[PDB]
Amino acid sequence: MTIKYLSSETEKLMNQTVSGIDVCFTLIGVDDDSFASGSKNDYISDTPKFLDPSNVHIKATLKRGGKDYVLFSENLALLAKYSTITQGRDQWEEGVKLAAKEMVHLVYIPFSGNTNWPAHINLKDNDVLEVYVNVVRGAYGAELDANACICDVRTSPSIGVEKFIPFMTSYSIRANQATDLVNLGNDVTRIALLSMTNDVSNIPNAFTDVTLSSDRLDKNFNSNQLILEHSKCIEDSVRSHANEVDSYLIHEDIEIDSAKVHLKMNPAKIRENTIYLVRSHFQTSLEILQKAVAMEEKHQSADIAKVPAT
Amino acid sequence: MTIKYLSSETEKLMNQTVSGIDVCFTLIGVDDDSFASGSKNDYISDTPKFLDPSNVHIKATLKRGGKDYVLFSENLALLAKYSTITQGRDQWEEGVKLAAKEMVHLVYIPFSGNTNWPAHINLKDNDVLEVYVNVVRGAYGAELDANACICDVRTSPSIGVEKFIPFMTSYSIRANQATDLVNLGNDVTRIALLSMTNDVSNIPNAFTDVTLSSDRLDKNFNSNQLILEHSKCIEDSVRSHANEVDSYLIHEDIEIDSAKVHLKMNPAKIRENTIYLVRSHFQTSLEILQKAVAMEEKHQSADIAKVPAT
Amino acid sequence: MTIKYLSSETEKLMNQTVSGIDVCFTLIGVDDDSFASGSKNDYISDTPKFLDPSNVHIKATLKRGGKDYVLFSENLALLAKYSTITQGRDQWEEGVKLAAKEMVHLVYIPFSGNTNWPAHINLKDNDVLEVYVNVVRGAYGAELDANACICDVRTSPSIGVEKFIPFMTSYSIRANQATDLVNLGNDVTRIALLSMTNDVSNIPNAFTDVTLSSDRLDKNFNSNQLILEHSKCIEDSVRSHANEVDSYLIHEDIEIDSAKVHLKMNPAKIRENTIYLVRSHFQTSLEILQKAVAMEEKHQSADIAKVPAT
Amino acid sequence: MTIKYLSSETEKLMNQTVSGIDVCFTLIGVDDDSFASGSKNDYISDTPKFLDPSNVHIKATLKRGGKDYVLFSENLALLAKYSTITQGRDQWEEGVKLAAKEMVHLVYIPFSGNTNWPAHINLKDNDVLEVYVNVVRGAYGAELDANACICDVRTSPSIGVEKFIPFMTSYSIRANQATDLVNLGNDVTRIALLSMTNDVSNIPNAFTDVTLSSDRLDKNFNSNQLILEHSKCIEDSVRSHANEVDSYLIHEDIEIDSAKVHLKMNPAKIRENTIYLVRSHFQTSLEILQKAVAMEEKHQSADIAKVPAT
Repeated sequence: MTIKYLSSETEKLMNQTVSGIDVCFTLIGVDDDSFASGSKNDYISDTPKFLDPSNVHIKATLKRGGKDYVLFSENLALLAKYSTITQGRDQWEEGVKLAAKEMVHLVYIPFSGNTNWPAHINLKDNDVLEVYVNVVRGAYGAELDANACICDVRTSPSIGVEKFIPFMTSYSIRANQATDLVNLGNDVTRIALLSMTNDVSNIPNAFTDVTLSSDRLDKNFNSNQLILEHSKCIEDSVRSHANEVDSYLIHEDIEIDSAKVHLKMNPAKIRENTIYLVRSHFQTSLEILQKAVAMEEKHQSADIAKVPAT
Repeated sequence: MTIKYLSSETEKLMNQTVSGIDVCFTLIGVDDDSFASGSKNDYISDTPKFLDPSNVHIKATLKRGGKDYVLFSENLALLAKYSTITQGRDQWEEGVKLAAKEMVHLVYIPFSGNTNWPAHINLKDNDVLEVYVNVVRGAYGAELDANACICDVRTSPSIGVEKFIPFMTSYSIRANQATDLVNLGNDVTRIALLSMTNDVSNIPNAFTDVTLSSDRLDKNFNSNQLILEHSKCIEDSVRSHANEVDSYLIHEDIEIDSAKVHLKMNPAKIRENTIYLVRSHFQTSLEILQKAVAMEEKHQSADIAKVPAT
Repeated sequence: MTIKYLSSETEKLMNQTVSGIDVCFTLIGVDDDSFASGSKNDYISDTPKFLDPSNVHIKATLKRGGKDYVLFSENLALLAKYSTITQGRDQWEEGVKLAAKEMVHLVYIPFSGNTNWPAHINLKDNDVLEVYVNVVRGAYGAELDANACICDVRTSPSIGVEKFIPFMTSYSIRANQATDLVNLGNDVTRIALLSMTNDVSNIPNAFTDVTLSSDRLDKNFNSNQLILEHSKCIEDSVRSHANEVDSYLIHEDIEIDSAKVHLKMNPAKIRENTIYLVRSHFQTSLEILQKAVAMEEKHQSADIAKVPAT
Repeated sequence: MTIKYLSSETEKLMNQTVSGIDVCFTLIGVDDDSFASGSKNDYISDTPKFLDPSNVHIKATLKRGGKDYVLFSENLALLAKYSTITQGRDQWEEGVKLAAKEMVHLVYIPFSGNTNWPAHINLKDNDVLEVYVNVVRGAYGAELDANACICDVRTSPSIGVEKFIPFMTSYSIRANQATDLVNLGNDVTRIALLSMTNDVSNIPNAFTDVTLSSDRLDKNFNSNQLILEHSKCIEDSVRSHANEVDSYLIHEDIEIDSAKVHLKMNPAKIRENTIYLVRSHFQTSLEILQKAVAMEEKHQSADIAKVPAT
């Protein structure tokens, strides 16, 4: 699809094995000095010279069996940081040149979030997947133009062995909080601590305790131990693939959780710049498990039937 | 009744067919220049000069069959905005002159909240409607004196063909919350989005995506589409009858609902000047349906038997 | 029909389904500076320039089944205020221009008076609805010519499923009464308090208690509670649509009534310049109900018959 | 959805309960001094500054049992006036500001046209609603840009108890016609007389004889009686909620009729800047009634099913 600036458009999917949503951009400069440098993404204000990804609110929803289910609580900057916590930083935050006045920005946003462990939403005769995208004022700023173009859903191969329905949501802690116990959902599977600024040289100065409590695990975190704990999913020699005031916690089916964030001080930012909490839970059911068994048996019988001999 | 400043008062109704609560006022100014302007109601602070209804805490309840049913969760400003989103706006926002130092303020708060479609609480020999009104510190201010008088509950005709018991409550979304998947009640029938602020001219600036998901309907709401939807219930040519950041969603028997409200940012106010989500649900039962059918048969047998000829 | 000044005219209607009476005017001024301002309709005295509708005596009567029934106790100003207590005030009280000398006036006077809930007089082979209208001395005053043209009775669709015979009458309280218990008829259904003067700016100064009692309901009215109770019919933010010393009490078939009007003081005006209690009752019976049910079944049988397929 | 300039887009709905079509707009001014003044809608020419909504075509069609049913004869200015003869007029004719260069325009167009009493098109396993919208040359003009947007069709609650498929059509009387007999359809239920100009101070001058002849009624209309007649659906004190050269006739199941419009002279405008006769008839059948009765018994059975106790 393509959406104008100051515009909204839906999207419907009837029979697909859908996983992951592309977001492409296409920025058009006014003069050559508007792209003499790289298009560093503004978030708040005070350098509104380029893209501002906060002002797109992608909602996904599933109509399934006469009911509704909600995905993607509507912030493209949150989905950009959460997808590119182990990706990005060249093809999204600083973009790819193509011409003298053309530069793009690209993210793959999977439904589970994890690039190496995806979900695959199946579809049938009466269910439908609906993707609703808004573009509002202040999405491109000064040096960009109102002839930008965006992109749409990507599909996936028939890995529709789907167990579940991957939910994804935020918490958005306030300005000068000192301690906040953030109770989270049932089956949470992944927890991430995202920040969208680096006001000074790359020193965190934000966290001083993090307590993840469950039935399956306790994990207590010093600020230095967070800097280590972000560096388990990256096997590059560099410790981070995003802005170095963040942290990250991948798991496998936590059954209950409370994430206590024990902040430092006023360098926890103000005016919604500050650190957001993003969790990616799911729901599942017996009939989806039975359709998973039926789909695996149909593909298995097809593969056994389609091999002759020799 | 009349209730003094810094005082309590309760109320019991034993045999009525009751619908709605009057709230009157009587402001006695210290000097004429206190009424040189109108008596426009302050809400937060910084001009404690006229009536503030954020301090009056009406709590109603129904003692019925030895159980209890709590009504009207305690804010006169909440009930005044929710009732008079389509009514009022002059005899509550401004006042009605009576003398140089006398001006009143008047609202009718029906139990369903809809003045065009009310409910009618029937009573019997044992059940009792217990209404309770407080007036607490800091509700009149600097220009006014401590000799005001407020009012009481109004009745209704024998339209006690009643099907249900209408409850009414709020949610009061957070300070700088950007997204909230608000779960709502079972059978909700009326949903309103209230707001009590204008920092700038009459531009919404707060709502940017509203999703009303239910069993019998799904409606997605763009920020312009809210301004349309509020203009359906008012057949006047003006687009609103309240402070113009509100919106209003009247319905009929929603089976279950998740209303996902997605705000923009920090222009959603903090410190209780923020957006209030108000719903008016109900309970019902088979024996209350039997009382409705039997009462209609009593009235219809009366109107047949009481008409002679010519 | 049309009636000259200092004249009279009768009217008969034999086979219609009739609901209400139109009254129009056509004022032709003497000079343009007479209508330099709008024709503010004078009532009392002392500025006898423009139209005075106090001097038109519309009497309706229903010759039905060999019997007579008297309707509309003869004041066009009373029927204008009582009908257009929520209507009018621009096409009646202020007029609509057509030329430099031509300005018209308009009211619609339904039989029940409630424009959204009317009554529809049916007719048969022998009965006849008669309308007798006088126009007497002093109907136009100084700045108007003697050549106005008025209107006649309107009709209605066959929604003559008629349940009753709607009557309407007035009281005309005395000069400086302080307390008047006005006992009323059997089945009254609508009560209003009109007033035809405003001595000062819009301050009521006329009412300190109104007591209404029945078998069916029971209401007590403080001076402020009258201003609230008037505002349950008008969805506009402004509290009233007339001289702002009025009030209005609409119901559903009050079974018996006494209305104790308890006035403030001497500003209850003298010499018919005063507060008029106006009610709109009816009389019904069994054979009228039998005509109603048989008419509903014939219309329903026709509507079922005339819808073939597809 | 959105539709670009010189563009066209359809829309298919398969299983809903659909009623009413939103139309939103978004106007982007070149400089701030364009929207320094209000975006008043042009109609013909010679100041094509803002939105000219006589060019947008909206056609609705209903595929049902392999057949076709055509709705909405392709004119936005027709549907805007016929919707906003008692609604709108501020969020459509005057616009609502969102920014210094951004103003919107809103109408709700229900399928009956009466916002207070709509029909509700149901849908099942084979039928489909197809809304086809065109936007053509010369719709925005001088003081705007080529980057505007629209909105989509709204849904409805399950009031799909539908008795009838509503049709809607216009007549478009000539440039200097003065006498016309317009034979209407079978069952018409709503008749309106629109006018889309104001040449001088808003003296009506347009109609002088409207003769409505039907089965259930036979009404005549002088030009004064029309200005009365439009003031029966409004209960504001102002006599009209449109541009005051119109008139209006809402009804209930006129069995067959012909309306005879008799214009005066020269003030019957030319170039189709003139009076349009618009009616909103319907077609229905026995099997649609059978699905209506079966649907009402379904929802009644569910409402008695889910009422537990107490």
